[PDB]
Amino acid sequence: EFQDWPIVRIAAHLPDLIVYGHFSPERPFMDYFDGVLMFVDISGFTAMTEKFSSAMYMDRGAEQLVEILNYHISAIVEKVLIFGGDILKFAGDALLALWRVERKQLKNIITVVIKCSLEIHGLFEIRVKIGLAAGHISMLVFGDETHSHFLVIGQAVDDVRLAQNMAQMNDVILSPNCWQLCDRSMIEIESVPDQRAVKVNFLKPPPNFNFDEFFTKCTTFMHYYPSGEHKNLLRLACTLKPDPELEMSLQKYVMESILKQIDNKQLQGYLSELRPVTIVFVNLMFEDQDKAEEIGPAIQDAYMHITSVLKIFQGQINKVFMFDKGCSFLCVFGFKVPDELTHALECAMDIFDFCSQVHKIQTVSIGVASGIVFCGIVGHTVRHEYTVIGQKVNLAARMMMYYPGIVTCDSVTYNGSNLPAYFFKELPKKVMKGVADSGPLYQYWGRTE
Ligand SMILES: Cc1c(Cc2ccccc2)c(-c2cc(Cl)nc(N)n2)nn1C
Repeated sequence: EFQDWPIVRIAAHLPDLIVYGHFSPERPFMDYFDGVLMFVDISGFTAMTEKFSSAMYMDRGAEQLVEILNYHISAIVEKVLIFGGDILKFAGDALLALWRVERKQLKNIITVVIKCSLEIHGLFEIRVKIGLAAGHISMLVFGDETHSHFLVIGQAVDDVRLAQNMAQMNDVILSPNCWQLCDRSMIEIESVPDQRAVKVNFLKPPPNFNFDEFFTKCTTFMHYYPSGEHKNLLRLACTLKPDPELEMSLQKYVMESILKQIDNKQLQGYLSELRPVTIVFVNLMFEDQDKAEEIGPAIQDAYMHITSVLKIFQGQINKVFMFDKGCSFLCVFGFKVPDELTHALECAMDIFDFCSQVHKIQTVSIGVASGIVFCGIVGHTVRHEYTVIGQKVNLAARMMMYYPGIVTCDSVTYNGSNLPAYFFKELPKKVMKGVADSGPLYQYWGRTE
């Protein structure tokens, strides 16, 4: 069976949530369901990135980095897929996986995901941290007529965010509501100081219990688990056949440079690079009260302006995330123009000005950093995404969190701009979660007072 159709190559970049959805054209589009979430933290990715930028790697740092990274990450992807999970998004530091099922089946599926989680630790006993959560989940699709983006929002997402914070290497942390819905007859835990979540230590099954027949029964509730003649496939998406209408909407989720490579109009090795870029990390904060029904329209309206300003200054959206009531856009400049830095700052300020006027948006924060970052396709053959990794990526992320409400930039961006100093204001250097002295940070003030 021939399976190398463009539509299949596009499907590799997307979860089943998008590939087999049937959304309206409306934007925003919301849907709601229940499932289990898995967040896998990889620690080392960013640290090793600066290692591979050394001259020891003789200008093959990027090629070597993506190779060793994909060696580990595709092993994590395989475990997730064979246990029936759907990988939603990759980022330099992590991936998020989803098991969407009927509410009545969450108890059984949590045991599946916990088992999955421990086999993933088994791969590296180079370490990871895993948080799990279960409950209600909302899906947000937004974009314009040629571009689409998605997010999962809700308690379960925030739950998996908190279980994220506590885990150390080799941990598997269950959110409180995941502990309350799980099969406690089977999961031995230990509590977390000043927390309602729990750490998992062992999965002790009843004597009669046989996981493989149990797992096979759970697949009954997994609409898209490969079976029958397709039991040896990792993804049913490998079996997609040409369908112009479906490919039309799927390609909107994928960056045009990726589509070029999918279309064999570009060297397949052209996208793994250690490249100078400017990262513009835009954070849109909402209040605790705000529910998904009100969030989606604000992000849509923010996104509509963001994309038009980015196209003007020649930037792209690399990744969209959301947690802790903040929706963040990882935007990249380069991958290049002579005065990239000035254009990055002016793009930030414009974004800051318009978005701060969208209502339901309580706060806009934007971090800007510039340097060498790894850019590449990360994941497994059947499930992968273009992704940027590097210390400058983490800096822009921590700046927009530690300096809310303003536009911040780093020392590299500050000196390299063609704008004069008084457009900036040097800031008090705060200590941040994994910052080996930033260097001097600045507020982009603007042209006048
Ligand atoms: C780091 C990362 C995130 C942000 C995130 C971090 C911790 C808990 C929950 C979300 C997402 C993500 C994906 C989707 Cl589809 N929706 C939302 N809301 N977030 N994916 N990845 C790889």
